[PDB]
Amino acid sequence: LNVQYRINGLGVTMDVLNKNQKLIATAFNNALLSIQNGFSATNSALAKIQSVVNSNAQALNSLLQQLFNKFGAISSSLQEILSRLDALEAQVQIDRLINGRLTALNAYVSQQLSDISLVKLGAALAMEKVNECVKSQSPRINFCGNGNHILSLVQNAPYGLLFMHFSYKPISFKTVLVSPGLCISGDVGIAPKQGYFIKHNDHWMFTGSSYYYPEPISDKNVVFMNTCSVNFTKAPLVYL
Amino acid sequence: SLFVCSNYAACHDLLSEYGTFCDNINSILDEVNGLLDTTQLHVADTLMQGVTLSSNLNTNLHFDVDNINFKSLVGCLGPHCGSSSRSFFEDLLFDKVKLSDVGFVEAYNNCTGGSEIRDLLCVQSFNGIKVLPPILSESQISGYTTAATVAAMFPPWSAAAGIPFSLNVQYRINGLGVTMDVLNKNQKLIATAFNNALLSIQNGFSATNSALAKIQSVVNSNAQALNSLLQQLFNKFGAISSSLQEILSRLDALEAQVQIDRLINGRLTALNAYVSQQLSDISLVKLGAALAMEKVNECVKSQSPRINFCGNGNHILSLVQNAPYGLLFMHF
Amino acid sequence: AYYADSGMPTTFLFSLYLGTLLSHYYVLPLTCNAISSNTDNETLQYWVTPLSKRQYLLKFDDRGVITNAVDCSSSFFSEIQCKTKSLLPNTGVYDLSGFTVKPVATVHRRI
Amino acid sequence: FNGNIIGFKDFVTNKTYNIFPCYAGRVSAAFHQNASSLALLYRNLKCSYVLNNISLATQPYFDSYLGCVFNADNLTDYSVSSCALRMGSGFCVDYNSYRFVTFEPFNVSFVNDSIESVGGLYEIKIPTNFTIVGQEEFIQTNSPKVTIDC
Amino acid sequence: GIFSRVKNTKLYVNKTLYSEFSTIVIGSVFINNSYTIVVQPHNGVLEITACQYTM
Ligand SMILES: *[C@@H]1O[C@H](CO)[C@@H](O)[C@H](O)[C@H]1NC(C)=O
Ligand SMILES: *[C@@H]1O[C@H](CO)[C@@H](O)[C@H](O)[C@H]1NC(C)=O
Ligand SMILES: *[C@@H]1O[C@H](CO)[C@@H](O)[C@H](O)[C@H]1NC(C)=O
Ligand SMILES: *[C@@H]1O[C@H](CO)[C@@H](O)[C@H](O)[C@H]1NC(C)=O
Ligand SMILES: *[C@@H]1O[C@H](CO)[C@@H](O)[C@H](O)[C@H]1NC(C)=O
Ligand SMILES: *[C@@H]1O[C@H](CO)[C@@H](O)[C@H](O)[C@H]1NC(C)=O
Repeated sequence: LNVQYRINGLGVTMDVLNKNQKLIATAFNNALLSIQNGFSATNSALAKIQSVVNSNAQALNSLLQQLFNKFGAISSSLQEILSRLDALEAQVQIDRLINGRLTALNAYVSQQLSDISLVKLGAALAMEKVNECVKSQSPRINFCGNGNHILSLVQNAPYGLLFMHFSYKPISFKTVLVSPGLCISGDVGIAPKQGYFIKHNDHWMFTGSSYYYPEPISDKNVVFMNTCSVNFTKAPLVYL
Repeated sequence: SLFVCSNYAACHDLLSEYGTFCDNINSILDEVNGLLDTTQLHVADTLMQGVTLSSNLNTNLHFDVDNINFKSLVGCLGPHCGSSSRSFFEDLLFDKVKLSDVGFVEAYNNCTGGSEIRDLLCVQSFNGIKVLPPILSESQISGYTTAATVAAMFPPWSAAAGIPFSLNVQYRINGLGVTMDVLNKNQKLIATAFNNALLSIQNGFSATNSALAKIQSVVNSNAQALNSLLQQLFNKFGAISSSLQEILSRLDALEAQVQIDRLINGRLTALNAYVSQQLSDISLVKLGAALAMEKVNECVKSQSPRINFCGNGNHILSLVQNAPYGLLFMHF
Repeated sequence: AYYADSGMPTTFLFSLYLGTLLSHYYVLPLTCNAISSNTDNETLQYWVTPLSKRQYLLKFDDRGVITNAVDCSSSFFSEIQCKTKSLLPNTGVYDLSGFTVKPVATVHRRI
Repeated sequence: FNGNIIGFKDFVTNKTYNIFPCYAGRVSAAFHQNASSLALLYRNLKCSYVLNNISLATQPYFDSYLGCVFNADNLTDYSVSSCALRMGSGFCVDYNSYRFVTFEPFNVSFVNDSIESVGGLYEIKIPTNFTIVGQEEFIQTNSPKVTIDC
Repeated sequence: GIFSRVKNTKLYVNKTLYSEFSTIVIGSVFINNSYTIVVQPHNGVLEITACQYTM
């Protein structure tokens, strides 16, 4: 019932959805199968997940390699510097090495704090999507999905979250004569709620914004007005 | 090997075993460029999420309908607009900001062909600090914006929720409280109000407008950052001089290694601080781009019941026009 | 010193501490009675090649045997090859940092 | 303004000169795993300057808006919707010798319907069949808690 | 630095097969100092003299 009621907001009426519930069921099953089998290829989800994991591993490896850097000293190992050189004249020589390691650690923790703050902002966006598109639905365009969004499931992912933005994409289109706005000859206008007006054999019918289905004029699909405009198709015998 | 040290042998020879400290700098810079072009591609993708234009669309011929002027929002002629890149409004915006993509490529091109040395871009580009052009030129983004603006009015409507521009403003103004009984009889007043708004917006850049203030502030901030980075090479850093020739010529090649080590690590840590600040600024730019995309697909393409978001007051519409290093909105 | 009787690369022999900077090298002539013998024997084919401070990309096999090496300075191809530590680097643009410009020398500044 | 030398004046011939920095830039070289040659591209330069200052031409080349590209035949009319070697300003190179072409990430959906309204009606392509598709998105929420000692 | 490659000269003697090539020497001034090194082979075996004697 949630997918049936949410899909009505895009424009398609329930007359088609009620008779094609099995098609929605098999479409959802095929969508889940495609999502499950989509990780085998170079999917964008595994790309960013492995990028985050490899970025953390690369940062740790680069930090560990900072200990092996010379920093202008004779060597990097502590045993060599405290064994070859005297314990009295190597203090001023090791002071630059130790402060270099401390400033490298300070730069690393500063970058870590910045990255963690960005992670917190991303987590804020993730929580917003969880309680905005997964739990409920609000009239927002191109937020819960790049296109005609319907539902959005949630599944745990390694170091983050994964969402299933179930969009709505058409396949075939059809040429037809539309007419936004219309008005009765009695000086009163008509506005389409969600769709357009299509003439069909000397009869005015309304269709959805995403599914060609000529249905009769009613009160739940007409935005009443008080006077007719100038660029409206004048047509009588369209009384409600 | 360019900004770190000049084209010498002593500096490059010492950078062999010590070159591992600049690989992270190059990698983080490549990551910064990756975030920049990926956000640019995402912006170009969100500007045309559901556009549907017509093949028999003459932009140079058919560009005005329903008493509203759209001459400043159209910038292409013929089947392939090669000679014409931007529109009139974009031309007025780019006239006062000469440091754009075309301006940068013109300043870099006219560096060796014969001119007068009056800019710092030639000394900046010859020290390794260059500004590569974006993956998408300003003409392509301007064409995308023009296509979206034209598709918002000519059928089929994409950036207007499938309704004409006049019907869109008439239906949107009803949400504020005014009924259609007054709007239907005063459509000419709305048309002339829109024309006057566009004229005031176009003529508003001549004064100290807030748009040019932040645009020039961003351009001047980038130029100031590059100039300050170049001035770091001229810093003494506790050494006798800043030029590499003087330090490698006056001093002996054997006793100047320990003396040049502090100068080279000082320049490397300065570069690390600069790339760290660059990463932070680019992340802020990415967040601003996220907000820009949200406004593009939230207030320009469609409208939702949000207060004081698309405009400080009773917002109605919000057009979009390309701007140098960013986007410009017309919060009507 | 490094010599190898079999195989393409060479192994380690010894290392000393001299301190004195070497400057020459010569090939001792051979006062040998039979070198060519009226073009009936092998002659001399001694070749020398100077070195410089360069860097390569040595690829080791499962048995630690060198098979392929990247020059890193022969052309731009070698630079892109050893830039990503792979004989066949991935596609994309490669900004070659360190391009040869061949400048002139400047010394003895005058007041 | 900063304080760097930009010119001088000789004291023996009373001649003045303006010092202009010479070329010390880089060069872009695009490479493909399935290719053998390289597509050298000198950013912001002329072919005459490169030929008179580097070496003689040995590979096919042509001028371009970005600069003088080598070993890449230019073809501006061709357009590709997906490129892996982006050079800037909407120009891409790819192995067929590489070819210099233009790339557009996304194109508008052109239709063969009229723009104006005939008889008070318009033309809009509305769908007739639909298939619910499934998109993917990963948002980094948690990060590895790294710890370092003193 | 230098790099030298030697091709084996398979010279045949009566009922014996030998192979001998030239002798390489390194130095800086070639006097009683500088630690001159002379490397010479003797029918299949290398003999190295790192002494700084005169020549
Ligand atoms: C739409 O309105 C304009 C101005 O009011 C008018 O010139 C034009 O004829 C109208 N369109 C039609 C189809 O009547
Ligand atoms: C150069 O200019 C100075 C300044 O007036 C003048 O005295 C001198 O004669 C000129 N010529 C030469 C050759 O110095
Ligand atoms: C490269 O060539 C191989 C040869 O079979 C082919 O399988 C592969 O698809 C090619 N890849 C590209 C990117 O052209
Ligand atoms: C290369 O580009 C020029 C313009 O810069 C164009 O005139 C020429 O025809 C192009 N070469 C081709 C398409 O072979
Ligand atoms: C809609 O398209 C699907 C795609 O497979 C097809 O199976 C289905 O039969 C189509 N609907 C109708 C009514 O033909
Ligand atoms: C070097 O040694 C030789 C030994 O044969 C000796 O004759 C010669 O005088 C020495 N050189 C000097 C400068 O004494």
